[PDB]
Amino acid sequence: PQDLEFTRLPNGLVIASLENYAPASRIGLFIKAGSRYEDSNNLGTSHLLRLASSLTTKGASSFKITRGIEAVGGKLSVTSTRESMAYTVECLRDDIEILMEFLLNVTAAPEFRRWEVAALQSQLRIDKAVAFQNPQAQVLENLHAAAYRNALANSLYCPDYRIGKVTPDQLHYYVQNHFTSARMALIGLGVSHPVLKQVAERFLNMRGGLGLSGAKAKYRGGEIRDQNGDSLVHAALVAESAATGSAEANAFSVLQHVLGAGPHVKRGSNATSSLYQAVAKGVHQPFDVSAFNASYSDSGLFGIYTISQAASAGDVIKSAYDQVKAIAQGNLSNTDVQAAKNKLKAGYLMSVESSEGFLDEVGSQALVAGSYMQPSTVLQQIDSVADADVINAAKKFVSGRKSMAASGNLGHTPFVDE
Amino acid sequence: PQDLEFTRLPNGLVIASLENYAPASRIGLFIKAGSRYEDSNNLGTSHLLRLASSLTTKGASSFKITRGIEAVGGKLSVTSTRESMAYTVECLRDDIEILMEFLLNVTAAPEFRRWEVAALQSQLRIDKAVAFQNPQAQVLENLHAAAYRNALANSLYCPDYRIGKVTPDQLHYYVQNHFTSARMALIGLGVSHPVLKQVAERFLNMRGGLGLSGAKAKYRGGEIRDQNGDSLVHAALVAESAATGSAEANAFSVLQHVLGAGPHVKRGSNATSSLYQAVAKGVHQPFDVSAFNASYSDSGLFGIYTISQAASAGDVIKSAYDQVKAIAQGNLSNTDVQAAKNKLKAGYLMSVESSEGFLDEVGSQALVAGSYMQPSTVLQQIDSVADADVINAAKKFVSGRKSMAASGNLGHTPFVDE
Amino acid sequence: MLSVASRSGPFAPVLSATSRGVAGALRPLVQAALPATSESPVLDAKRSFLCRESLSG
Amino acid sequence: MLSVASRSGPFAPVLSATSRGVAGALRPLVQAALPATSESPVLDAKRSFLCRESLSG
Repeated sequence: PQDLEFTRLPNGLVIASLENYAPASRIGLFIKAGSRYEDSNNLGTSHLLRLASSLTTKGASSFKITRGIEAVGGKLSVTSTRESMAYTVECLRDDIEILMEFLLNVTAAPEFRRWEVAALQSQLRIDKAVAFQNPQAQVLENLHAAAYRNALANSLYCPDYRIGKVTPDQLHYYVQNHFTSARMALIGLGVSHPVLKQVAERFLNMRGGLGLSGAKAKYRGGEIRDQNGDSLVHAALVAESAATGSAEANAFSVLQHVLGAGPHVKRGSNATSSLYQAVAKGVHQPFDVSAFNASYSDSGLFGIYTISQAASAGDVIKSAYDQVKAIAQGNLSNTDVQAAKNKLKAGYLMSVESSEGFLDEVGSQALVAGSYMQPSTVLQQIDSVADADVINAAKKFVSGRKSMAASGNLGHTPFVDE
Repeated sequence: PQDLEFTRLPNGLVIASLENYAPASRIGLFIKAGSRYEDSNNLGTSHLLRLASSLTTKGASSFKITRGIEAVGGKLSVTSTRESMAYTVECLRDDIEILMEFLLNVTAAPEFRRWEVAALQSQLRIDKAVAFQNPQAQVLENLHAAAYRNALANSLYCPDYRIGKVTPDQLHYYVQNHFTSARMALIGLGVSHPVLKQVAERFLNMRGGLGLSGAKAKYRGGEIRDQNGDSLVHAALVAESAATGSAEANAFSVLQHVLGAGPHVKRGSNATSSLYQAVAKGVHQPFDVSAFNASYSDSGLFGIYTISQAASAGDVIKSAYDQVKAIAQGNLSNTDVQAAKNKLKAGYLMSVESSEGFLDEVGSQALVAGSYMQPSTVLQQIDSVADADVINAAKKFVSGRKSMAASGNLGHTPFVDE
Repeated sequence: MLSVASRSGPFAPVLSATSRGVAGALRPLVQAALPATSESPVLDAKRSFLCRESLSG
Repeated sequence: MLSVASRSGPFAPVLSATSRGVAGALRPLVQAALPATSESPVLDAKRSFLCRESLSG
């Protein structure tokens, strides 16, 4: 019960708590930081800030943080995206006030000593090579650089020339300008509401307002090709869509589930995916197709994603793109819009089910909109999407300027103008 | 005297010799091979073929080639471009018939043994890193990849994923298909004409005919950006122009010397360069500008090249591009076209002056046109360029679709659409 | 208001104190290996898959 | 008919037997180090400094 208590402090801080009666607690701090707020003189500072959560602070050494958290069996983790950073602490219910003091030292009073920051530079090379063993990681960083000119073009991982050169003064400047109280949300899941507030006036003493004024993201319709020795071709093709929290964004979410956004049956043949059935009419080799969707605070991208063999890559991309054209000129049954609404509603209620998914869902609502909405208000917005709104979103894709990124053996892959 | 003897054999081979009475001789073999004839399954084969000139052949081991050439004080070298390969031998006049047998073994009977080709793979990494210490090497390979879709987008150096994987069967296939008699020119500089002919029927026994049918190059108007830690920004901006050996190609050569193509005085302020004077009106930092020209058998590129500091890179490129627009709408004095013809004529006679420059000039004429022309016929073609033909070449640049490549700190560099 | 992870497809990396580095939501997306021949290649450096996050006690 | 090197600007690399690897015709073009400092290579894979212009005889 007790759905959520929600409070805005007089300088911007958002505090929200729910009292379960579960044996474990989870506390998260969500900040408007991330790789979209760095310019071309400090690329990769947000990647090193993510790796530095257990260094010496003003209230605890690096030995006390590692030993004190492990003594009670707790955890500490950092999650980032292009627009957000999240610091999360979890333990058993009797120990949570010990781990709250550690979390406020990592975010509100860091020191960045020279000899500790210099020993951490080699971790940047290890973390990037582990992530790039998945071929989707590099395709999706190249796709954002092809689609934008600034802000959302910046990668999540540090560039190679820059490893070894992130200085302690660059770290001090990033935290001082982006980690302020009007950009922060403190979210608790197994604690009380007055105890989080008294925690909040121990970093209400400083970092008092908004930060700096990142720039708007300008769209660029570009192409990035990457010939290598991988055995399969990955490719993505997008256009500009719609920002988070608008009526057109809900129509693009419905259109994603009309075309197909991942399977439901283990080893099933994807019988209700429109994109998958159209490609499989003429292609009898292994492949995979999906619709892609990515929504941000001021822009969005929508398109398709293929994985194929090298000699079949042009056949797969043309068949998939020809299916979206059929929808944009009116061919859209009414029983297909209804089955897409069921997959979108059921996927939203299954993603808020665990404590990690629920804490993430509440924290992103407090940064972007500054409020909390129940899942019955969300489910009404999905049912108010009309069939003409879905056809209008498929016409914005077909007529819009495209961006592309591909990798593998690209000798049979089409160029974005062909 | 004795200007040149010129002969076509009945299967395509071109033989040309001049009898000086100089103490040293030079003999070159020129072939229509090079990086434009490889597809996406064998990239980097031409780079490894260039490095393999002293491996074991059917008539001499790798020990005999190195020891036999060094015993008389001779040389052996290979020069390549995107469209041509050239094998050159030089020694004193009494020793030249010893080094001719070595040169016909390197090109007409190579063996590619496994253990020798495997030890050579690490040389590809050394040769590429030495060449890329010059920042113009990587900018000019990225510019060709941005400008073409294929044929003329392949680099001179092997790609990084491909080092270690060029197989002996790929080398045997390249030589068998591209090193044939109707694509070859044998040029001698201190020898007689009947002695080169008897050398020629020693490899007239095999490898007859044209080879294979590379594809036409297809123009792509693209962009490649490369953020790194270099201290200066390099940038190039081109459009499609004209093929080698046409009347519009001579007009683009005159236009290059109108704008400026390198200095004549050591530490001079470039008083007769149009591009250099226009940039220096408002920019008071160190820089360098030049006009760029590159002509090939079926296409060409023409444009500008700047080197500047990072905060001034957009100011320099706009000032330089605004000067070409002034020429394209008629502002072109008659005493400027005449001073450009003098620099073009004098530079052509100074480049054919030494034995290395003269042998190169004759060998490229025999591959492309199949004839030899005296420098008085060349000097007439330059004087027949009219002033209206120069203005027409500057209008083809201004209205044509652009390609771009840049490197450095690119935070103030414009995009190709701005 | 709805998250990056709510509509599927933009990336997220995570870092720990006692657990392993992870990437993305729908990256190992299914019916890719289920039509056959997607071998997963071996490392010179990486993380452990279980992430330890799932053991019954 | 006129060469790559005759109009200035497309690239050429050279390999030798007893001499050093070279690149291009006009690449490092003059009135570039006339101003500022174009400080030159800090070498890590050292190829030569003067290109075999000695042993004139």
